[PDB]
Amino acid sequence: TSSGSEGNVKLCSLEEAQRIWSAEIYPIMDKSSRTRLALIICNEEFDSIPRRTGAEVDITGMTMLLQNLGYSVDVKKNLTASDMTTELEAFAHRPEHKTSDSTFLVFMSHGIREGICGKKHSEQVPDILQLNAIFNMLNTKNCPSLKDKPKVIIIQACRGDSPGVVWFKD
Amino acid sequence: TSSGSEGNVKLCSLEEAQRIWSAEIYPIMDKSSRTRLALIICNEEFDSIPRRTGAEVDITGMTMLLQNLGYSVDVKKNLTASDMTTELEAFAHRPEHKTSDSTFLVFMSHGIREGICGKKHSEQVPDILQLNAIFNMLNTKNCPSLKDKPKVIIIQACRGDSPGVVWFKD
Amino acid sequence: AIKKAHIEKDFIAFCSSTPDNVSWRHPTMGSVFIGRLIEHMQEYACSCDVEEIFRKVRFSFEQPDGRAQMPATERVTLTRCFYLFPGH
Amino acid sequence: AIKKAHIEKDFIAFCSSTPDNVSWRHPTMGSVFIGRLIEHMQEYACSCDVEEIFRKVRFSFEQPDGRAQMPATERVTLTRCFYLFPGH
Repeated sequence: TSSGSEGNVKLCSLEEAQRIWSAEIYPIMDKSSRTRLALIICNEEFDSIPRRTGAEVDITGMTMLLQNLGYSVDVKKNLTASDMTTELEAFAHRPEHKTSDSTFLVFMSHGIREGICGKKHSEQVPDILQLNAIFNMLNTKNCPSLKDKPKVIIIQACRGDSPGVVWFKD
Repeated sequence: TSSGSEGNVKLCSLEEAQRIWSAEIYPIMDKSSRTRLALIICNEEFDSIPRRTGAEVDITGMTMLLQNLGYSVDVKKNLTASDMTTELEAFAHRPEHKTSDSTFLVFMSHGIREGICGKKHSEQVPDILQLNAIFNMLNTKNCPSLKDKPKVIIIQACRGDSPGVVWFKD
Repeated sequence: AIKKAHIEKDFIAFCSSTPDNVSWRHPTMGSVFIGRLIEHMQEYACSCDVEEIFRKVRFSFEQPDGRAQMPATERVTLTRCFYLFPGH
Repeated sequence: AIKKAHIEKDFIAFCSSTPDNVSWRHPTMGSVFIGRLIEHMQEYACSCDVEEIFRKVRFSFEQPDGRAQMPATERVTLTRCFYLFPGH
């Protein structure tokens, strides 16, 4: 049934979990006590770049999915690269990570080759967050609470202007 | 026995191959007709950077391993970034890729954050090959013969000056 | 007592396209990569680790249309398999 | 007739360390990453796909010493599992 907390996510049965459980799997904390956190940053309204219509569908979908997977989801919208940095730094400082076993970070915006566009981005005055900065803010040095724990980063954005295709004949 | 063509590589038996064989596996060409190619570029002697002592051990090890796995191995030594580019371009044009199912590319040199050092590299006059260039030269546009075929890139090099560690207490 | 730990470990990034290339978003249906990811997570979280799920997502994009993209995993330092074990 | 194909697909890169960080080479024994890779390829090529083998290599580096490094897979667009099937 989809009426449960896991919604439309297919459940892993007790017998299938034991079939998987190897010494090469990340440990899962007790469901009763764990405090899983996830962060979604989605830029829809921009100063100079066209409106990202349909972004609300992405927000709804990802928020519900991560909740289904057991994560408490923070949603932050329409941020500059500076604001995204401040938000990432605050997320890294969250006390819940200490009693968590993993995290998800979701970024959704316009993008270029260099990285992810902030709300104020233009070709004249770039407002970009690099993927490198995301890793740095979440690593063992800057986020010791997530040491040894899977950190999953999801990015929806262009990485350039090319259609990504080439022709071939049969 | 290690006297065979596969040397010290543990063999996959016929029964274990059938247990693996799913529609999510890369196809393997007939052993009798296929012409697998691999390229090793190893920079040991440099103009301004210290000698990479022990690089011959790496060359021997990787060459024998790739041969064990069925690849005919080209070994090129002490090249500038320009020479590496020319060598990559020539490798992409090899007719054997058409009758191959995969390829391995191995790069071994001094390295910085930006990429892999050529033989003439110095801090004043950089001689660097970027990982981005390696991908571009081997993609579907520049190497159509390797379309739909696994391209494995192995890089031994520093990616900066940091020890890569942080302290924590119990 | 103090002990050394790797500064960067247990990361996986998954991008909507390859470098230089566009990613697509439907005005009413949402981002293609996002929608595809949710569907695969809903179906395969029970049986597959995250790396395998992401591979499956990549496979679903294989046959290119007028609006093509190939998602890519980046800077991966996962040392173990990450299973979500949904329901547990 | 002509058909579209993804410009970049079926790639996997495996680097000796993480960005910003050093990789180690023994003067007589050779590069640590290279040696470790060969050992894992020799042992696991028969039973594991390349992505899994690379994961195992990463795990073997987990406990840091005086000369630490964490290998990382990069820019991965493998859409299928790549098994070497050694001997075939």
